[PDB]
Amino acid sequence: MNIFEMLRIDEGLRLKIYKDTEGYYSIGIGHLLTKSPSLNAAKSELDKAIGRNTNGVITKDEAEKLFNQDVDAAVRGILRNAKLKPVYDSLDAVRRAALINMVFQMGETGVAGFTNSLRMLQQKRWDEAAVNLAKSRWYNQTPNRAKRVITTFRTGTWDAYK
Ligand SMILES: [Cl-]
Ligand SMILES: [Cl-]
Repeated sequence: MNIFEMLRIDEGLRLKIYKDTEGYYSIGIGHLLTKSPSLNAAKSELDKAIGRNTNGVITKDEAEKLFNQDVDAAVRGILRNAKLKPVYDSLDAVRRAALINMVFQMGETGVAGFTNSLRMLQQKRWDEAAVNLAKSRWYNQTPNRAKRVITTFRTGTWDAYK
């Protein structure tokens, strides 16, 4: 298992524009296009990102390409973020993938916000962090996904994805 396979299970893959869990326009493997409620605003963003008139549909390749860009961006954002980096640096490889999954889903800013959980993680207080992470809108809205990620932080194994 690795980050790519992990996110691929969490996000799925769709080749046509779709509404995500929050009702926003997305495509491929969890690639947000736009938060605007306009399908045309979506299509526009889509063509701009692929560099062709897609008309709302992309290939498997195109999707994987956006995915690769998106994972790269998450990692680099973590590395760039004063609050996140130190947490990342402190973790093991499995747990680093769980942090990346969160940043991919919610954004760097959204995650940097989990102050208390972040601190618990840096301290390696696993069971505490897990409890704290569960008290969040994130867990209430996407509970199955959140449980997978939390179990991952809890254990340092990939069992939730097995
Ligand atoms: Cl892009
Ligand atoms: Cl879920």
